Amino acid sequence: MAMEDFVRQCFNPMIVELAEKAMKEYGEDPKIETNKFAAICTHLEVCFMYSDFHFIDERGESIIVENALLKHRFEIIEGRDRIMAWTVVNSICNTTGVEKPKFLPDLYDYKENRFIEIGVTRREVHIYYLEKANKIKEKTHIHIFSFTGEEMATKADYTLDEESRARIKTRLFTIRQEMASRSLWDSFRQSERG
Ligand SMILES: O=C(O)/C(O)=C/C(=O)C1(Cc2ccc(Cl)cc2)CCN(CC2CCCCC2)CC1
Ligand SMILES: [Mn+2]
Ligand SMILES: [Mn+2]
Repeated sequence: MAMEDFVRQCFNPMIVELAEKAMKEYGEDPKIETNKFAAICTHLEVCFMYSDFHFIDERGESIIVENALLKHRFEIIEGRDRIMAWTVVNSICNTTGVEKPKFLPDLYDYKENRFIEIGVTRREVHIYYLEKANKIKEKTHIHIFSFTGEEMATKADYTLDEESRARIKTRLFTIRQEMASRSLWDSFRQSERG
């Protein structure tokens, strides 16, 4: 199996289409930078999984419920074009009064009233965390996940319940096991760069 076919069989076609456009528009070919194609899809998938099933009930408390339900706990900013991402961020700042970040985050959490930056790493978790805290310098909460099961989050506050975190980590565990059984893991593990 080529990594390219792996990606197209592993991820939802919606994630794949978004990832393909992002690479071409930035001048990269998903048929050439295949590990980067798989990394883009993975990060996107985790941002969507992170918002999945989370709403805010009548008490303003966080509920899980698995479109038709309109009180979402997170606004998804990743995946949008920059015009619309900045439009959503401004409207959130306009209406909750949080500070406008200088870099685009991945999500807004309406319960804690903060932006969130998500990282998914195959290197030691401190690394992606540092790369991101360097640029945020910083009301933007950071949460990194790894393919080994470790996480690192600002002030050791993981935002989500244990079960949602275990679902993300299970998904990453499966993605690693299936790449490994096809001899793709080693190359993917080595390709991440700072
Ligand atoms: O690094 C992350 O984990 C992450 O979520 C990054 C981002 O959202 C991008 C912006 C960014 C840049 C710096 C920081 Cl600290 C935070 C966000 C980087 C390139 N992204 C687009 C990317 C798609 C593939 C081709 C190259 C550009 C979008 C904005
Ligand atoms: Mn992002
Ligand atoms: Mn991110």
